[PDB]
Amino acid sequence: MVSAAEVVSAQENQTYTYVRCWYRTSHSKDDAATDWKWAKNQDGSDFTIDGYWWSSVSFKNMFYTNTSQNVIRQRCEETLDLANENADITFFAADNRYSYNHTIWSNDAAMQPDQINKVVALGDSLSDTGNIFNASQWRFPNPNSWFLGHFSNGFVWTEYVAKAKNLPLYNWAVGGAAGENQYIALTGVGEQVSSYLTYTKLAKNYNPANTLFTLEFGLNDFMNYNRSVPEVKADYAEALIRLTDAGAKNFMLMTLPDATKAPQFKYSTQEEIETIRAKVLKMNEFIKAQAMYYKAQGYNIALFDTHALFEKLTSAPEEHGFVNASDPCLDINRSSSVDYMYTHSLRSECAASGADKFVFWDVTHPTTATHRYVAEKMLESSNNLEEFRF
Ligand SMILES: CC/C=C\C/C=C\C/C=C\C/C=C\C/C=C\C/C=C\CCC(=O)O
Repeated sequence: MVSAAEVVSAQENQTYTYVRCWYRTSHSKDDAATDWKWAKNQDGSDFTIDGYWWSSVSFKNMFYTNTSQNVIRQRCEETLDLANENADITFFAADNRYSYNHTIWSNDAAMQPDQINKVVALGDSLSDTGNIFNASQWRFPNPNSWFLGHFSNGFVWTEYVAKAKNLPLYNWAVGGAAGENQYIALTGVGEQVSSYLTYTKLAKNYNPANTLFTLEFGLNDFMNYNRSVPEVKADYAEALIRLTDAGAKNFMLMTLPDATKAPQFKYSTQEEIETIRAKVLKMNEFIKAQAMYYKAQGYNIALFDTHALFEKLTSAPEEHGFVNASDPCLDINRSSSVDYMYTHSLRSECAASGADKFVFWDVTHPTTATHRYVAEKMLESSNNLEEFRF
């Protein structure tokens, strides 16, 4: 994807950069608003990281450093000095106030034990941690009502999984239900796989066998692009073929929840609902066949039935720690992509119960309590990832 000559030239172009530490301003997960501060050292001087920059034709610049994610995290926690359990700290590389949020890749050591040491996420808005946020010039999704480019009031399921295992998370996921395709073109799983393959050729001592891959895709295609079941099946199979041929060995796979149970479908016709629900059911049977196909070949596959979990969550939310599974927490009573540009109050029922008792944050996307509940159910069912080496 990148020539040997291009790789050394980029890696030898050594420099330094600063770290932007982001945090939730409120102690409540009902308030999505965030702010940032520059990372500092305990003596009060600016915290810098050494390394090199690289971007493909896409021009999403990634900073590659030898400094670990744990060290950078610790610097942010110490700089911010918040006694907020909901601070939900995230960090990025940035030369100054004009710079956007660049992901920092912590390069592995040549001496690497045979165990997972990072999570790589592919998919849609159910996994996106901010890939549309820089392109939108930090205006979409509106950072007062959506948590720093996450289509939720906080962390998504991949972030809870990565945190539970104390691993860094590198995100290639990006959705379409919110009109994301008006800000970045190349959002298909195929383009995400190509991007991942391109950026990891610039990483040092990269062993794909030590990556835990998460993949969830198909709802964007069925809901927003009216794609046929065979073409989504073919893309899903192609992503796994491409990844396994590129040394991937560890996967967290999942069935698609019935998206028609989301609040936005209150405004859809029954014919539209029945078409989407039926496509989800055939895709789920193919996802199970694919998980079994790779499992039979000796790959480490964890398959979670999110569909069956979601059916239980919506039929009896009271049994799963929720009061409402039908309505958004935000006071959004239509399905209009322009609503992602504005600040919204919480509807009375959600203001009263708190966002952690609502399944949905907006008309499409689940709350961070739902994301954590899924992440915890995934970790339990796979016995804190029993077939994976940590
Ligand atoms: C594939 C699901 C696996 C993990 C994601 C974690 C939690 C999801 C939990 C419950 C289901 C919630 C909502 C279903 C409704 C809509 C999905 C939303 C967006 C997908 C399409 C897009 O981003 O364009």
